[PDB]
Amino acid sequence: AQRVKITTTATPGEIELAFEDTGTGLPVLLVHGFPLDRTMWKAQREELCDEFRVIVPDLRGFGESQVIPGVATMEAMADDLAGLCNHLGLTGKIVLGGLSMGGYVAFAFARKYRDRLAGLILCDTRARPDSPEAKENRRRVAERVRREGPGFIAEEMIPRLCCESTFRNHPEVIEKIRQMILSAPPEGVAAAALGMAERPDSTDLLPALSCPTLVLVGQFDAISPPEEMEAMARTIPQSQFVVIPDAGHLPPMEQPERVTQAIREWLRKVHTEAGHHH
Ligand SMILES: [Cl-]
Ligand SMILES: [Cl-]
Repeated sequence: AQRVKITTTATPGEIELAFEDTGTGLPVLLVHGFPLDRTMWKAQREELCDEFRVIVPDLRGFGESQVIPGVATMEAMADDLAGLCNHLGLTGKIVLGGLSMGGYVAFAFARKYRDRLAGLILCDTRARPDSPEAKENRRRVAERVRREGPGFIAEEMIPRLCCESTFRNHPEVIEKIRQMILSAPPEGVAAAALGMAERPDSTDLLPALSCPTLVLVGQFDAISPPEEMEAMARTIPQSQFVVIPDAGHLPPMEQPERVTQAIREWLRKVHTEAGHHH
């Protein structure tokens, strides 16, 4: 892995990001969910790097990246991604993928950096903003995690993050996810919770998208259910919708091979070298 100070248009202007960068050629950036880290995309990074250059950062406040206290807006996280791509000399187009909060970041990136997208991968996410109660629950989480740490978040979220088959067949996956949550920096968790609460409604952004989009959801996702994600996909032009069987909210971890294959086959169609040159 790498750790670099990048220049970002968001406050505070410079931030240290930890990231993986594996493979050569056409760039695919994968953005983790809340309150996880870059390791949730490990299988896809390790497999897709035979064909693509896969960049997987820890977002501000997560994993090994710098923690910026206050509010970490989705826009700021997108600005950081643009700054990372700038640092790396990836100033043309990328494919940007995100899961859950990472999807929110992807929408913020599409708003501001549309000409930098060859494609979007939206996993287990939604375009609507938080409802008022959901916003308040963000704030409650933020205020508590600063003091108590994320154990209470793991307790609440783990049963909702993965399907029954994952608990049975892959207890090691459950434990990896649990350790991601338990290790998440408290002030980073708080800042991102507050940022999610104030994110805009991206519903109307979707019909205005101008790149191919893959929408992926676990069959048993309890947080962003497949029915809702299918409806979201029907608002996005040039979309492909895939349900991953026997996965909940975290298909990349729960059904890694199925996710890798879905992404690989779509990338082959959408993210070509001639498209990069011209
Ligand atoms: Cl957003
Ligand atoms: Cl909500």
